[PDB]
Amino acid sequence: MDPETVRIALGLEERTAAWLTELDELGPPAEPVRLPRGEEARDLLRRLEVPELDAEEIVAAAPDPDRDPALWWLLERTHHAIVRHMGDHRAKPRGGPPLPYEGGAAARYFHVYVFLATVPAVRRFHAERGIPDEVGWETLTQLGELVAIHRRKYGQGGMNMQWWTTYHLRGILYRLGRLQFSLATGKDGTPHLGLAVPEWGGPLLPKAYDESLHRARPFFDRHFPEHGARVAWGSSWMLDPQLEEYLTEDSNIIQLARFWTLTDSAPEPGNADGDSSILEFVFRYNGQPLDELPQRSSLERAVIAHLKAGRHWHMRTGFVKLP
Amino acid sequence: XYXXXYX
Ligand SMILES: CC(C)(COP(=O)(O)OP(=O)(O)OC[C@H]1O[C@@H](n2cnc3c(N)ncnc32)[C@H](O)[C@@H]1OP(=O)(O)O)[C@@H](O)C(=O)NCCC(=O)NCCS
Ligand SMILES: *[C@@H]1O[C@H](CO)[C@@H](O)[C@H](O)[C@H]1NC(=O)CCCCCCCCC
Ligand SMILES: *[C@@H]1O[C@H](CO)[C@@H](O)[C@H](O)[C@H]1NC(C)=O
Ligand SMILES: *[C@H]1O[C@H](CO)[C@@H](O)[C@H](O)[C@@H]1O
Repeated sequence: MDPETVRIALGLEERTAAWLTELDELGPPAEPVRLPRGEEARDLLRRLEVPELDAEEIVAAAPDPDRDPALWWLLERTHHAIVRHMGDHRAKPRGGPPLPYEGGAAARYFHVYVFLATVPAVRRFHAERGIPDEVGWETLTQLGELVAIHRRKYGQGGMNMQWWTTYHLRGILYRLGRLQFSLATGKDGTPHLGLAVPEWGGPLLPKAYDESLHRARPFFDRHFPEHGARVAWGSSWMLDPQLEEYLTEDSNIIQLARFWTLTDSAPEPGNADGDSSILEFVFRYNGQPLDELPQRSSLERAVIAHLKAGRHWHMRTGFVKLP
Repeated sequence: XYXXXYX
């Protein structure tokens, strides 16, 4: 097949043409793409913490080279486009476009198939680096969280955070307890660890946060000794000192943000950029009326209140030294 | 905002 046939068969927008040309250029992978099927697929899905409802739908819809030629073409090349940057944190996180949902269940779960097809390669990379199996698996289980989030947000099965899963699947991000850490590099090339907070795993308790921070240096110094970070960096709505207006002293976010040193300048108050970030993470916001959103927790009330008052939330950046 | 990165 060719890029233009695939693009048109799948209903992909004309801006995706360059990507599809790039995958055409790259060609199929050396190791042919294999999807697990049946109880093999069910065991892998369950290991990756995908909810039973979605897993079952994922196995039922698994695409086929003959009936789904355009999709299969994209599956192999997208897979290939990921593994060619295995271990490489300097490459951009390009997961490929989401597929129009008129293609059905195989279109909705496309990036789940990419992920399952790529598990053996990253697990090989884990083994080569001496990563413990439990760390490897614990890292990959965010697939389940991201599948569950799609269903919460949109009401049907899917996974549209494929740009993010390129980190897990390139073996550059690891979950080490409550927090994740990725191999990263500043503008001037200086190594650091990117810190991320997955949704699953309960509150960000100071003790769980501090255990994770203690794990980072020894993990990366052992398995990626060439990297050499001393500092974790984060950008997050969680670092917005404006939260202090609304949350109490028992708040885990308020308590923990006090150890962080912000390195960006105070944002312009009219800057409405962090607005969509906080709405995504607190509500998984999808276009709906604001007073229509829940108000169960102090943070849910805070986010709406501040926005109603005509004010804005900002994503702030800062660092903490690795213990 | 609402897209990801990081570039
Ligand atoms: C990160 C997270 C686990 C922290 O939760 P936490 O430890 O409970 O945070 P706090 O202790 O500050 O919570 C303060 C209040 O806000 C509520 N709250 C915290 N996070 C919330 C969220 N995502 N949605 C709704 N309410 C939340 C808490 O229940 C608490 O309510 P209460 O005062 O009414 O009891 C949580 O916000 C979360 O899961 N977020 C999704 C992932 C995320 O945002 N990651 C960072 C991306 S950059
Ligand atoms: C970035 O977005 C992806 C897409 O959903 C998420 O999966 C990640 O969790 C997001 N990153 C974020 O967590 C950065 C948090 C660093 C903040 C450090 C402050 C911690 C103490 C308050
Ligand atoms: C995003 O990439 C930039 C630099 O390329 C880096 O500063 C930041 O830590 C990265 N984020 C993650 C989570 O890797
Ligand atoms: C940030 O800029 C990059 C540059 O390619 C885009 O891919 C992305 O959509 C965002 O605008």
